[PDB]
Amino acid sequence: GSQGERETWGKKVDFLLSVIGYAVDLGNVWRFPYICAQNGGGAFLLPYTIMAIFGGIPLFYMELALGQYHRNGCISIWRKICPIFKGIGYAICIIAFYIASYYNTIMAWALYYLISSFTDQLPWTSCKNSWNTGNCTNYFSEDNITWTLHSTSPAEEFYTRHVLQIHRSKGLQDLGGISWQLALCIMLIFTVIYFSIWKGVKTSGKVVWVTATFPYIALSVLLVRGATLPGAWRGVLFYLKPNWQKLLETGVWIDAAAQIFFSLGPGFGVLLAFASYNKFNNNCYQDALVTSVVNCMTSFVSGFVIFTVLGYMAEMRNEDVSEVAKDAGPSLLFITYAEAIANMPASTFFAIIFFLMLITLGLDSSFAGLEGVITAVLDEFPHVWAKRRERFVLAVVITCFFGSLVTLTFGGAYVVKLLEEYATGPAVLTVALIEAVAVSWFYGITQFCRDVKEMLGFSPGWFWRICWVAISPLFLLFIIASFLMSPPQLRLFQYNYPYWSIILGYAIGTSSFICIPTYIAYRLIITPGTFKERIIKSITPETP
Amino acid sequence: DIVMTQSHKFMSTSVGDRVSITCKASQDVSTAVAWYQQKPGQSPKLLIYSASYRYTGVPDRFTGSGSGTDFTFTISSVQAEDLAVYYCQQHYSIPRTFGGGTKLEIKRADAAPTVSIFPPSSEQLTSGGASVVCFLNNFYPKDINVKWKIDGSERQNGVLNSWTDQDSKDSTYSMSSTLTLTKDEYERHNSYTCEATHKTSTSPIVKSFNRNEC
Amino acid sequence: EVQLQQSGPELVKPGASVKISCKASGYTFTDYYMNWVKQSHGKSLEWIGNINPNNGGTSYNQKFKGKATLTVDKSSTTAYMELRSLTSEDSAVYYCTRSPVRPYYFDYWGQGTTLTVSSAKTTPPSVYPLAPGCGDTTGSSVTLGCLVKGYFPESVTVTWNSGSLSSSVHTFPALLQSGLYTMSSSVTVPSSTWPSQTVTCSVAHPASSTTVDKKLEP
Ligand SMILES: CC(C)CCC[C@@H](C)[C@H]1CC[C@H]2[C@@H]3CC=C4C[C@@H](O)CC[C@]4(C)[C@H]3CC[C@]12C
Ligand SMILES: CN[C@H]1CC[C@@H](c2ccc(Cl)c(Cl)c2)c2ccccc21
Ligand SMILES: *[C@@H]1O[C@H](CO)[C@@H](O)[C@H](O)[C@H]1NC(C)=O
Ligand SMILES: *[C@@H]1O[C@H](CO)[C@@H](O)[C@H](O)[C@H]1NC(C)=O
Ligand SMILES: [Cl-]
Ligand code: NA
Ligand code: NA
Repeated sequence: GSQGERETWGKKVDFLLSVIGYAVDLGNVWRFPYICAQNGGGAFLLPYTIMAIFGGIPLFYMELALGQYHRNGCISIWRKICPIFKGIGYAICIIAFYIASYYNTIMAWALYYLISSFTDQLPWTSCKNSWNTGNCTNYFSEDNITWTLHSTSPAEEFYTRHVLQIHRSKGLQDLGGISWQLALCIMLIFTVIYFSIWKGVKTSGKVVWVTATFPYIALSVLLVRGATLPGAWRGVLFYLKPNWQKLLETGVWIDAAAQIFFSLGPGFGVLLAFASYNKFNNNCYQDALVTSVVNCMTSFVSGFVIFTVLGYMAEMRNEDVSEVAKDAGPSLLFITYAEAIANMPASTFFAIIFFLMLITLGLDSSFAGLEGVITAVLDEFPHVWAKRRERFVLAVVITCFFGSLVTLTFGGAYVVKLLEEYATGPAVLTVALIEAVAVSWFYGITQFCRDVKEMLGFSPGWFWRICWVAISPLFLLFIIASFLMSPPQLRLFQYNYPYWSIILGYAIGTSSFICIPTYIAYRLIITPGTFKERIIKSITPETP
Repeated sequence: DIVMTQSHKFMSTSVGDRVSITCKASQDVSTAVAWYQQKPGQSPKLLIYSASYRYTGVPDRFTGSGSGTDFTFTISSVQAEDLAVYYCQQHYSIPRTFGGGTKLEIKRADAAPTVSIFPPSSEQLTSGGASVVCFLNNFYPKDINVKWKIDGSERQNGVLNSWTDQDSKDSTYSMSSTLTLTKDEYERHNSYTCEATHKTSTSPIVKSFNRNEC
Repeated sequence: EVQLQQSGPELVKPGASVKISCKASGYTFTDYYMNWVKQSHGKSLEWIGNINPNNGGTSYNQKFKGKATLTVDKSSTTAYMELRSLTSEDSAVYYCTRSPVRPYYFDYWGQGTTLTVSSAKTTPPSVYPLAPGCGDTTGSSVTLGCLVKGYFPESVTVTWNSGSLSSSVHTFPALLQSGLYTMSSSVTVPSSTWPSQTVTCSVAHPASSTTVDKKLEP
């Protein structure tokens, strides 16, 4: 009665592009070209696929299958599998809030850059502005110029002193106050995601049509543009030059594993929610396969889109694209690439489509990012929730805005690094390992192959059973152990993070998954009788 | 890394001729080549940067050309003070490497080597040694034979020939032939004689002196 | 103007360490990268590494990783380079040179530092005058000279009358034998100033800090 069965998706292509749109984001565009260039060049293509075939694809497919089979949220699905691990469904929620605290602000920057890209003369071309210093030296000026340790470029000046305004803060210690411009930008973004989420999967399935197809068009325009630029072969050479001695280093394998894990994004509850709304007899294998393989291919061509332009930039300057692509962060897009676009014909066009591309790269992923949590909460508190969806979605968008006010400060970029590298990563990897173990070693892999055999009509191959049993948990275990054994020393804009930053990162990191052990203790302490009977009634799913 | 290869380790030219030094790089460089000049006994001095551009305080006679991997440093009017070792260096990729170096030697007309023999001084006889010295000044080219004669017999032991670098004023080499001997042997012979064979004349220049208080 | 003054020559025993200074003047010291180039005897230039004076931002070469350590002092605008585990290959002339960030050229260099890594004892030079004989024919010009025998290392300076005049002085490169160097110098002066006036050759040895002056007597 009343609700009973849940709703279903409006078309196969909508869900196929929704998952693709969530999988593809900023990092696919710029993190993969950098990590591919600095870790063996073209030879990075070899371990990147292995970590996919053995690690990424099995988690992606197993998550999309569990989601499309059980049709439950990230929280209520554990009550029907392993109640003690229900805290997982909560942990991810908290995790999402941290991601949403910064991932949108980044887009805000692009948005503030987009609304600043409608002028006939781009603001970051000249030095006669209200934010430039006396060190600002630009081009279209007297030739012979020689760069100095204190000299700066109008683009670097525009990012540093105008939009980001990071010169007004001394670090994590002093970062206040808040920039109202980026607050309004992130409000507009939280509004464009509000009207794209508030109705449920209908609008995020109609809006995804645009958010997921535009980046390929923009990447195509930038691609055929950058291929025509003189001296673009240098960036391609630096992008594909095989350096097989890097493969001897045990670091590049960990870099590839981590990169393909985030980029694929299993273990976050997004694929669970997206798979939940679908036909029971609908095929899941082909969907997961195609989407992931596209997500990789798209990264691969994005590499060219970036390195052709950076090759042209190295030609205009003096070569060694590694020198011009030293900084691995937002500065590679907001300063370097932007300065390269400004010196091209129809600069307004390629700027509008570039920043618009960035925003459209971000939107689909935060759409999903919220979609998983919303689905989880609505499925965990039914009839206490779902009274309206707009109320909860609004409470989340607003919560993310107040959670992003720390990032909208002048030293907000500092917090972005802190949140992006020390907090979300190791916790998502941790909960992904816990989930992979619970589904593989608690619920039983044989019964899982039986559920896929019921849904798809055939039992999964031995390659996948042997992947879920041993290969995938060791795949996540390797990354977690590698990170925990040596957290990277953070540095951003000639500013090294204090030594206690990692403690703050761990505090944010630890505060996310306090619920899984405290919930195991909660259910283990609430259910009467012996601990063996409590863990037996707590590990085995509900019989009816 | 980058290997800047200068094939010609030595190049000969004359005062007023057009001389060009080549520099071969490993990979493509675009226009990131600098040319430095190091005079014998001085620190390197930057002359060219970014293939063709000249640095401040550099004469107009030094030029630069090339775009890719092979680059050329050209001197139009070679002067006597242009005698130095020239180095090329890439300035794009880390690390910055240099070339082998091309010592530009100046070719001119022949010059007669002024030979001057010198008897061991009294301060050295006081210390207990005696070295007859034979100087060869202002000649060209470098190839020149030096023969020693204690008392008519060709002396060969204890002779050290020291060739200096070319001159930066008149481009003339100079060398020193040293005959180091003991005091006891010096006071048992009287007239020493050193002769030099050069290409300016067929007859070797012969210098002689007497030990009996000159 | 822009001057980079390095330290003097250094004679050090193998296995020890040596630090070379680099006092900069004539430009904004916090504006340019400070570099160190190694030049071996008869070899080419060899970039060791640079350092950012604002924070000491060093950037070494893979070939010198763990071999050289670059430091900088902003209070006196002076750079330093320390070399440990010294061997025979390290006995060379080291320069410190200024350089911008882009284009990365070496606009101004230091005078250099002659480093000798050997266990040979610092031997004082024996200065013996090389005066023309009293039986020679005094023509339009007489050729004088002084002799330096037995010293280590290659750190010697032979001047003539406080550098006046020296428009015809020929200095011959030192020759190493049995662990000791030996060199000579000459000077062609006209016959209207000798032996009337005073012509005295000065021989300085910075390694042993011994300056012996000898006057020429026919
Ligand atoms: C979210 C909560 C639970 C985390 C709290 C953990 C505490 C112990 C961590 C988090 C942030 C950390 C602080 C971050 C800022 C500073 C300022 C610095 O000048 C001294 C270290 C100090 C004072 C750190 C001490 C340890 C610290 C206070
Ligand atoms: C999950 N793969 C992408 C998707 C978008 C983005 C992301 C992931 C999860 C969430 Cl909940 C959100 Cl809002 C956004 C992200 C962040 C860090 C690393 C990878 C990724
Ligand atoms: C240029 O930058 C330096 C530090 O990078 C600063 O000290 C200096 O004041 C700046 N110049 C001007 C004119 O502001
Ligand atoms: C280029 O810049 C320098 C300033 O360091 C200047 O002195 C020089 O004259 C300029 N021009 C050339 C051709 O080097
Ligand atoms: Cl990827
Ligand atoms: Na991705
Ligand atoms: Na996206």
